[PDB]
Amino acid sequence: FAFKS
Amino acid sequence: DVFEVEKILDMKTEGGKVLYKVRWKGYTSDDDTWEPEIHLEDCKEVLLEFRKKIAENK
Repeated sequence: FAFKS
Repeated sequence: DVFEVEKILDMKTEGGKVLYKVRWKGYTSDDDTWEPEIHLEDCKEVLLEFRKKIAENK
């Protein structure tokens, strides 16, 4: 899981 | 603001920092983004999969 920017 | 990652597609530097191109699970190439390393601390599995594919085509 990752943050989306 | 957190989403599941399908795979890492490529890497690049920009202004002295590393970014990784992310294929998001359940999305297409139209939704790919470039993400800094900071955002991928939970993605160690898929990053080493990526870095292994780079090493092998070499």
